[PDB]
Amino acid sequence: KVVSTDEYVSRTSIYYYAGSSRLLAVGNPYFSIKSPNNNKKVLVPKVSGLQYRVFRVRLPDPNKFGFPDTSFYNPDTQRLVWACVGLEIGRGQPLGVGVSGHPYLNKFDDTETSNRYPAQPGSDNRECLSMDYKQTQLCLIGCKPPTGEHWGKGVASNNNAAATDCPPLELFNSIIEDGDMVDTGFGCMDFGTLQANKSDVPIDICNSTCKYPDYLKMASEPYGDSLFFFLRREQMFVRHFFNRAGKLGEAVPDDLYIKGSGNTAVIQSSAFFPTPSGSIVTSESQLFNKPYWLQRAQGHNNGICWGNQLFVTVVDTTRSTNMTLCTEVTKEGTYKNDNFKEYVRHVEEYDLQFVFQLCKITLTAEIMTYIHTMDSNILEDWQFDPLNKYTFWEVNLKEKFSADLDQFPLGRKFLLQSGL
Amino acid sequence: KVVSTDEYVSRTSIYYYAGSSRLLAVGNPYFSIKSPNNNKKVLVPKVSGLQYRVFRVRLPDPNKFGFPDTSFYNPDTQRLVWACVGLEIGRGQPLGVGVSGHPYLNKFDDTETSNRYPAQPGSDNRECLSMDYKQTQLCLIGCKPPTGEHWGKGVATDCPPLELFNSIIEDGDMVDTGFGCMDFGTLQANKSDVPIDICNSTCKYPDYLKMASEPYGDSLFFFLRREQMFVRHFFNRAGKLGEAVPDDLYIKGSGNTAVIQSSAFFPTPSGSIVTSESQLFNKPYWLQRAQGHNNGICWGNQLFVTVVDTTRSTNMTLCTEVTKEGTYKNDNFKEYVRHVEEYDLQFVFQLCKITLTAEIMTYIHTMDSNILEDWQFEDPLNKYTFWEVNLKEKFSADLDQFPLGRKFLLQSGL
Amino acid sequence: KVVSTDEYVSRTSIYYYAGSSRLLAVGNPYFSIKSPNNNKKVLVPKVSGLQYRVFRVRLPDPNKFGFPDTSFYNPDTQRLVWACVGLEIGRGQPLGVGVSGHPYLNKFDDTETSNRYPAQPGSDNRECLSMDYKQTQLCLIGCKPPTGEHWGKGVASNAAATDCPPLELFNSIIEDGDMVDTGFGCMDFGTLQANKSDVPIDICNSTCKYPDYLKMASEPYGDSLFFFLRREQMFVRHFFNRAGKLGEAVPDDLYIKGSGNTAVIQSSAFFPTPSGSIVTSESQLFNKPYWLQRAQGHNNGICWGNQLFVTVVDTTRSTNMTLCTEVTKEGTYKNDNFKEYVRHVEEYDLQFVFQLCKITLTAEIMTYIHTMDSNILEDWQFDPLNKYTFWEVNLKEKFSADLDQFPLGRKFLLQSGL
Amino acid sequence: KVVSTDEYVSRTSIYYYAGSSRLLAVGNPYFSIKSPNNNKKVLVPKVSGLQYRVFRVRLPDPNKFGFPDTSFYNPDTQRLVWACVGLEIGRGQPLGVGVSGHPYLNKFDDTETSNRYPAQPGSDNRECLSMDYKQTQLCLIGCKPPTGEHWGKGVASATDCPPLELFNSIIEDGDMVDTGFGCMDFGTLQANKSDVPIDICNSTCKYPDYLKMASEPYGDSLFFFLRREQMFVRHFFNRAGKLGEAVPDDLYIKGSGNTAVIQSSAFFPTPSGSIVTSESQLFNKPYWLQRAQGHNNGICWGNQLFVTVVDTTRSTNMTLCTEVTKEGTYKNDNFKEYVRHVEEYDLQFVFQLCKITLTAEIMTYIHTMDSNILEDWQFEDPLNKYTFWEVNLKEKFSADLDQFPLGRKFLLQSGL
Ligand SMILES: [Mg+2]
Ligand SMILES: [Mg+2]
Ligand SMILES: [Mg+2]
Ligand SMILES: [Mg+2]
Ligand SMILES: [Mg+2]
Ligand SMILES: [Mg+2]
Ligand SMILES: [Mg+2]
Ligand SMILES: [Mg+2]
Ligand SMILES: [Mg+2]
Ligand SMILES: [Mg+2]
Ligand SMILES: [Mg+2]
Ligand SMILES: [Mg+2]
Ligand SMILES: [Mg+2]
Ligand SMILES: [Mg+2]
Ligand SMILES: [Mg+2]
Ligand SMILES: [Mg+2]
Ligand SMILES: [Mg+2]
Ligand SMILES: [Mg+2]
Ligand SMILES: [Mg+2]
Ligand SMILES: [Mg+2]
Ligand SMILES: [Mg+2]
Ligand SMILES: [Mg+2]
Ligand SMILES: [Mg+2]
Ligand SMILES: [Mg+2]
Repeated sequence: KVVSTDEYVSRTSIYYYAGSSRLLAVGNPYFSIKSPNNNKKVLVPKVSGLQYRVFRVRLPDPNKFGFPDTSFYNPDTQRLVWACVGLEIGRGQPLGVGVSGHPYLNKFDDTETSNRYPAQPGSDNRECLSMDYKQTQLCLIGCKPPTGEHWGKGVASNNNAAATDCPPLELFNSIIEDGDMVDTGFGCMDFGTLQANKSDVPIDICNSTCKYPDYLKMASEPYGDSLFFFLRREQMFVRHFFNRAGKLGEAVPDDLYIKGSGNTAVIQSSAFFPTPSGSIVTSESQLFNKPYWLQRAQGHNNGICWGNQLFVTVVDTTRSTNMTLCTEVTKEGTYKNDNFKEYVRHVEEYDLQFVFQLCKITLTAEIMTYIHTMDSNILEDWQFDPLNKYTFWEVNLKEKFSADLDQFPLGRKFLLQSGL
Repeated sequence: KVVSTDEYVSRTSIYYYAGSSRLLAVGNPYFSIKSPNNNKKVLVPKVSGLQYRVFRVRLPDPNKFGFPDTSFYNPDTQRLVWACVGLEIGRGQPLGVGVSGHPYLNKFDDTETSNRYPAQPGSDNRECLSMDYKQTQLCLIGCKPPTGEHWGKGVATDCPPLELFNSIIEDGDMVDTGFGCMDFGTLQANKSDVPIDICNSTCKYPDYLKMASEPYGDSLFFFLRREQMFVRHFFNRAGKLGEAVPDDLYIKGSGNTAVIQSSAFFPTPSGSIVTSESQLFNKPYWLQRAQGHNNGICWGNQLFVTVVDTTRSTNMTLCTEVTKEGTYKNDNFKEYVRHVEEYDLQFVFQLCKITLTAEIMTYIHTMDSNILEDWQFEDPLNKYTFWEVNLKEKFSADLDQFPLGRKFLLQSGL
Repeated sequence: KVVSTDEYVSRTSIYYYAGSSRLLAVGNPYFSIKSPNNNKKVLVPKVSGLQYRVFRVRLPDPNKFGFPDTSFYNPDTQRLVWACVGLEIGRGQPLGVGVSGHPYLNKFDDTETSNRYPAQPGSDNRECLSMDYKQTQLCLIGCKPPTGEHWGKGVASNAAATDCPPLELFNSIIEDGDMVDTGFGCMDFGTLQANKSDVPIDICNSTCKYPDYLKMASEPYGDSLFFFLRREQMFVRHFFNRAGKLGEAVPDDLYIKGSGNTAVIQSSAFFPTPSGSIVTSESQLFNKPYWLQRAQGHNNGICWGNQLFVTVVDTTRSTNMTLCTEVTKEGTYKNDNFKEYVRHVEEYDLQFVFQLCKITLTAEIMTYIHTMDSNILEDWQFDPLNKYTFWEVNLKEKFSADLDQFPLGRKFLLQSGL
Repeated sequence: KVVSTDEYVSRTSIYYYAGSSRLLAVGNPYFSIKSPNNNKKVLVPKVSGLQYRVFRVRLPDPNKFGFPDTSFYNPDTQRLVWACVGLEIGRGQPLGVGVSGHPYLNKFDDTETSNRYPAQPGSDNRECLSMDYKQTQLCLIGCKPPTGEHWGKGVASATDCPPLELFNSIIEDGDMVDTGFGCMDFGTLQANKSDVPIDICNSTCKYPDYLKMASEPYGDSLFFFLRREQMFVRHFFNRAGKLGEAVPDDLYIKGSGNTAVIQSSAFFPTPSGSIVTSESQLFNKPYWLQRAQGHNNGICWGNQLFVTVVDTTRSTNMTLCTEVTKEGTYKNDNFKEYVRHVEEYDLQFVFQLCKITLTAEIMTYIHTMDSNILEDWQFEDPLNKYTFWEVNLKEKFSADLDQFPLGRKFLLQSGL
């Protein structure tokens, strides 16, 4: 049924470079700040190293592009499309690690070395704690937005009496949007719905959904439009061991321990949870600021940018430093806490660089039938929308294409790579 | 006496792809929840990153498969069998690490830096502690279920006699965690010396030496393994010391130091860091030349894929609000723990034919009398627990339509 | 339209070696000691392993240089320029790690494991703490000084919800003595942290700069980066929070309010301390030759204006030495009888191999060079950098044609087969 | 003078496989439990991951072996000997790390961050502490038992410090490897029995004398060896007891008042071997003994072979607990705690048959090298006083190499 694009897409010797120039995002890493009463107007966006960046790269329609000489194809019988053959994800700002926390984290005891009986809980024993998250680098490239997976609240059958009030778990797929949170060491789950107390994870995810890329689904899709290519590097270890306050929903069964007495009469909560740590960041392990040459994709789509668009998805927690800002409210000769206000800001700097190869397609009755079943919108647009409900970082390159490759960094690299 | 399958199994140019699609397991990482109607029925299974996953992969009988053209062999004199030539173990979910513990762990003192005399008094000094286990990745492939080794109570100091037991590793068996491959249920009577997810369980380690040395090599067509741990903390045990330190190894104390402290030490392990670069999975294995004599031949039209992967052992915190109120109160919330595992098994099989001469029939009959009987020329494994993966209806000849199929075609130049 | 220097710069077989000999800097790692009342009289300079070292390397003008035989070009139509083809940044002193701190660091609570309610009272809870910074090695070489990036206060200008300072990304020339980022970011701490206590004293009144690699790599002519190497690393050693008012409160949808003991919310103004971790010989970028054969940009090592800029950060020798003087000698130890000092030193040895080049100044090439930099033709007869601070390295009298008499020269001859 | 065995040992195309099958040791990692009846009889042996395992592998005498066809040599002028050309040290049990300790360790103060004045020990300040030792993997192969080095007390001969002497000895099965406290006779050099954990405090820890074994003329001790050691300092303590050598006065300014009584500078660290990983394993893989660095290229003179192993990467000690009295609530006195350690080995060999023509020149050469070779050939045993793990392969030699794991690996690797 499905065939490689190499069998019906003809490559030309025409190459073009396109660069986004510097892209900047500046905001609060823990939450967005709204303007009242407009609870829907964002004054300060949420900008965090733990966010997916999903760039929707717009390319100029090659069939309406002003080429100096169009004698390389026949518009009566052929249509043009761009193919991505080179990519470099520029990253500015120094390497660094940010931290996240909760002024009311649901941590009760430290359970690593000393947690003797008896335990005297109360009604509110939450603590103001912070941590450094799991480290993640990844880059996804395709002509279709990426698919994520996360656990959310499912539906339980009301037939039989519930042996547990644990919420039912369902694995959801969804498009990863720009700004979505990556998993941080506590799983890819909807914390807003599955953690009702709002205190079991830090505030930058406690009311969010953390998504993980569904690599298995995207790799098995027939046409392979999601993953032309990808890199990923994750790492974490357990930094600390705590337990939760609150009622233990599922009691330890009686065959797993001998009951205590006296000091040990009242069993402590075995609702354990670890804190993650991403450990060290290093230049040597960087995935970015280096060229990717998309020569042969594992899927059937070998870098063909159908619809004259492209999707670059990035996670990079190796520059997650959060800057401390401090203003002086009242100037005095001696230090007073109440004379200053503390703020936290995070920034992200990208510079997307591309090398595109012009391709032509001879529209025979057989190829037209193939492309129609693959995606009818391809032929319609060639003259031979539903993604607007999602949020992407728009990168318009319609006016950025240049045939002079050697005038740009990645272009020079491609010419040396290809022998041109 | 034993010969390579290459000498009597003839290979064809017929290849088939088969995949299980997404396989999900969801449950409680520490213990199963039983039905209120029948305490022997499991309602929420025990699902842990420290379990063996033993998939029993069922293949369609090629001698009864609906091939469009059968002119490539003669059923009057030959029989067919699949050979596994490629495998990829897909693993979903993010990398991560879970923890396990015990509300009444038998830890007495911390013996790392400061543990002066006299020793604390007590009849129950257990503590509520947790830890992160030794890290293990492994994959085993064969047409016979894997054999594990573990220590149990043997046959008869009052120390229990130790016996090394071999057994089939079943789906859901626990891997060793840093405290050894032993039957903790029978060898630790107090139920408090290891966390609750293994204190009433048996931890098994693969008996690689036994499996590699078997004549026909049905157990290990191929395997990979990566273990790691270090000692995170140093504790000692409460309870009477069964074997006192001999008098020639110390000068006796006196007064405050007269009552010797327990030298029943035990460490807590740690698996350290998990990293993408160390992953054994999500990559193709090409089973070209097995070290044993069975070069990937799936006798009985079945295949066993055994996996341990603790690098995705995250345990999710879930919390329900029993009573909604404007200020926080612990009694208004219930805390739960759940763990998930996501697999996607992908295979490439090669059709093979065997000419059943008097010499080959004799050889095979001695190897496994069931083979010829099932060929027309009660299953002893049904008492064991595996995760059956039924690929009877999943075989396809269009390799290039699937990820592993495309990798195989490039690898082999086809 | 920019073209490679290979297309209009002709290479000769003339090579010269030049070395700076030993370069030493000695001072206080945390601050300069100025004259009691005089501002521009520095008694002890600030010298730290966290400083950029930016060497402005002066070369002899080849058009005025006394070659033993000048019969290799035509002054009527050609001019000469040096090309850098070999470099080794010599580093003395042992590998080591220094620490920096603040006697009044704005650390309130340790938020790693135990930080229960209620919050401690007080108007000044600052503490005397130190830390070891993010580790950085880097070397940049070009004929133009490097460009840095850092965050500073932007236009005042979005005020009803927050009074946070406006942020703007500023580009500037990195000067000798500028501070590299340390784990708290590349920002102007002097203006953006008004309490002067949120970072150690060696950066709290300074601007930390990070090289703007992206800008320097995309400049049309490529004069900034003939070649560069970089190696950064850090992890989070500790977790603290800040004292002072929280400027942007946590939205109410991210938590359930406390009560009684937990009624007054603690500060979520968290901040980590960095650690550069281990330094090792095998990770060194220095004390090894770099052969500048083919640059990534269009300037393939051409030292226009007869100068060269070598920029270095090297925190792997950041040991700060303890010095103690005895004011009064007595038979028993008394703290008041001694004075404690801290000193840091840096030892460099810059080594170069240069290749003489000639340019035939045709009408086409003259037009190209004039558009590139009009000073080139004017200086040939065919300074806006003085407002900046650099470590001046004068090699005008250091050029030698006897390459095999010097370490890097022998390495060059062996490398090229000459 | 000394020449390679390649010059006078003729190689045949006859190969044989032999394996020990599973070898198991089970015991107490800290001490043996002696005769519950009488006499030096061990009921529970000392079995530790920090012990040397020295296997004395006995081969069948090829000059008396039942070869199906003996026309390949002439016993009137030739004798046969085995040469080792392949080995694999099988290791069972999971990777892991054990700990060792002392209920009365001579640790006084923690000297890492806070150790203020004044500080004087009482009469008994010992503590119940444990630690994880330096990590060591090593394997040595030869036809002669390995030589170890260790420090002991020298001759009696401004200080009362015991004289030190470097001793050489044969490493015996069960000997302790160095653990991070050095290769010394702790039994004689630490008279208080509390300065190191109980599993070495009355033992001698030996280190292989690589330099002595590599320089021996004939090279019988080390056909081949691998080693991997590692440790860091986990904690810093000092000792109680009188400091034998006071710090000289020129190295400090005296204290006064509460600092007038100087604290002991008898420091000592605790080691840690750090992480164990599969990727660092030396075992469970074949060694092809193709070209030895010494002159003996794998010739098993006397029809025996010595395989020495240290492997602390499976040093897990198992906890066992018996219930003396069953009750509905937990009580410490109702249970007894035990510690057990196990070791699992599977030694696999490929041997190549060799013949030696006994010319006048070779007989003289072999007689000077070792006269017993010719005597046993007919052309007591001083090693019986030592303790080795005996591995009898006399009945285990097989010519069907492809029926066994290492045989198949050897055939595939050699192109046979
Ligand atoms: Mg296109
Ligand atoms: Mg959801
Ligand atoms: Mg939500
Ligand atoms: Mg599992
Ligand atoms: Mg993955
Ligand atoms: Mg107890
Ligand atoms: Mg058992
Ligand atoms: Mg066994
Ligand atoms: Mg064997
Ligand atoms: Mg078989
Ligand atoms: Mg991994
Ligand atoms: Mg996970
Ligand atoms: Mg897992
Ligand atoms: Mg040096
Ligand atoms: Mg406090
Ligand atoms: Mg910029
Ligand atoms: Mg270094
Ligand atoms: Mg050098
Ligand atoms: Mg330095
Ligand atoms: Mg003095
Ligand atoms: Mg070695
Ligand atoms: Mg091994
Ligand atoms: Mg092996
Ligand atoms: Mg061991």
